[PDB]
This record gives sequence, structure tokens and C-alpha cells, in this order.
Amino acid sequence: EIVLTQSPGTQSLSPGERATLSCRASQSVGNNKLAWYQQRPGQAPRLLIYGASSRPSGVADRFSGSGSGTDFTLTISRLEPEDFAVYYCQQYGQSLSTFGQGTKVEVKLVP
Amino acid sequence: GSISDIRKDAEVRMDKAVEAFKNKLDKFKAAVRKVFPTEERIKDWLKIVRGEAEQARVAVRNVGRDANDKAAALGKDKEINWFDISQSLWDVQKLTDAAIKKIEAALADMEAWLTQ
Amino acid sequence: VQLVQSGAEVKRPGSSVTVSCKASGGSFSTYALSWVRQAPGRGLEWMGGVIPLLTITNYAPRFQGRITITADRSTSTAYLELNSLRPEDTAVYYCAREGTTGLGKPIGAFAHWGQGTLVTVSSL
Repeated sequence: EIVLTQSPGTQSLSPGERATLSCRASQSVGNNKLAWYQQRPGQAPRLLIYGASSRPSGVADRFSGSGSGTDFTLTISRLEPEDFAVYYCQQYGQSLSTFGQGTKVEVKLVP
Repeated sequence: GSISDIRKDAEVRMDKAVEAFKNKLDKFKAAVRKVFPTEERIKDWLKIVRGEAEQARVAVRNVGRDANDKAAALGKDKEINWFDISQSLWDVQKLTDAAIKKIEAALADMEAWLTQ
Repeated sequence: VQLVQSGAEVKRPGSSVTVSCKASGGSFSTYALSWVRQAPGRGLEWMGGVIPLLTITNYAPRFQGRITITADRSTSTAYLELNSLRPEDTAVYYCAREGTTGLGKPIGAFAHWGQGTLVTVSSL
């Protein structure tokens, strides 16, 4: 069984900053079958990246994924307010698919 | 076993179904060359050749179905990544599409000859 | 591709729950459908899935013994039956289907998600 682990736990940044999210696997993810999902509050998850680095159509190009083996990163280059959400990684490189525990990215509002 | 060995077998067996049909048509054309073209015989050749096509299409459906089976049996295997099985179903549909299309071509080619 | 789930359901411990998920649009027979749940305020967790063409199932060991996944091909509907419920089974249950490239090549990652179904297991 592959335990996936995300770091940091929480992320506090302003609009326009570059956010970098980490996902690390206890053993190597078979064929780099790692996905990154965005889940806004009260909403179903949205696919951002797959096969480690592939971005599906309709996902803005400010999202990108990289890494192989047991060490993976999602980068959001220029945070827009609507990016405030929890982000999970998933591995589906063996029959028992397992998710990360989640990184919450908090954006901010002018006082 | 492997997921890709399912793909191999499907193609070899589908390719085999299809050249079997071509070969039956080549020999059929040679038998037809010793007969006087006639409108009723022309009606008999087409029926034969179309019915042969169908036998070949059925042979190919069966290969896909058995490949799909083989893909499902790997389902009950922890040593096989279940998330790669879809891809096999897809691959065997693409080979089937190919195999059928090549049968449709070989038929179409032949019917042209019988009526030309 | 649109997935539509059955409605909220309040269950007592020991009861079974059956969640339904209908693919609207898209091809259905050949693409892997997974169920995935989320307890209040917690992480997503994968439960299992099925490829409908020959009901090719895949259960997470921790549910094996309680779970059954099936699909009816004519109605494009997938099914999760969860037996012997417990308060820990209180979550939102999402059905999620794999995405294609561009019918198109399967990618594994869940591109398509249902609206989730709330199952509350209440001792009350």
C-alpha cells in the first residue's frame, strides 16, 4: 500500500504569489500515475494534472505538475483569488488507489 | 500475465482473421475466372463474398470478446494495476475498428471486380 | 460527460446504503467508474471501482466484505452498495469517472465527478 503525504499542511499567500505544493509517496508510484485535484469549499474535486505532468484541456496553464518516483510537486504560478482551496494528490499506479491528506491554500483579502 | 500480451494476441489473431478472408477471396476470384459472367451468377458471387465477409467480421468480434475476457481475468490480480485495464479495452476496440475496416475494404475492392 | 448521483439518505447503524450514479452523455461500457468518499471536514478516500463492460471490480481492502459495485449497461448507471453501516461511514460519497485524451484514450485520473451523495449514519 502506498501512503501519500502532502506538505505543507496549510499555505498562506496573496494573489499574484507563486504557490508550490508537495506530495511524497512512501514507495515509488507505478509509472508516475499521480493526479492533482482542486476542491473548492462545498464542491466536488476538479482534476488539475495527471500522469504527473499532463494538464487536461480547460485547466488554466498557471497550474503545472512535475517530479517522478516518490517526490511530486504542483505549482500555481500566479494565484488568482479563486485558487483558495484544498488540494489533494492521488496515485493510481496500483489497484489500491490512495489520496494525500491535503494542502489548504489560503489566499487573502485587503483589509 | 501482461496487459500488453493481451494487445499482441488480439492483433495477431485479428490480422489472422483478416488475411484468412483475403485468401478466401483470392482463390474465389480464380474459380470465377473459369466461369462465364452472367447476371444470375453475378448475383450468386456477391452473396457468397458478402457472406464470407460476415464470417470474417464474426471471427474478429470473437477475438475482441476473448481479449475483453482476458482483460477482466486480470482484474482479479493484485499484481495487475486495475487502472490500466480500461486502456486495454480501448486498444482492442482500435484493433477491431482497424480489422473490420480492412475487411470492408477488401470486400469493397472485390465487389467492384465482380460488377466491373 | 455528466454524472448525476442519488439523493441524501439518513441511515441507522447496521443498515445498508445503495448509492446510484448515472452517466449522462459519453461512452459508458468501457470507462472505469470509481466511488470516493469524504467524511465531514476530512480528506478524500478511494473506496473502489468498476469497469462496466464485464463488471470488472476493484475493492479497497479496508471495505472488502462490506462493498459491492455494479453497473447496468443499458441505463449508463453505476451502483455502490455499502453494508453494515457505522457512524464512521458518515460522509459525502462521490462517483468519479476517468478522463480521456482529447471516446478517447483512458487516463486513469478522475476527470468527471458527480455532485456527491450525503450519507449520515445517525444513532439518533
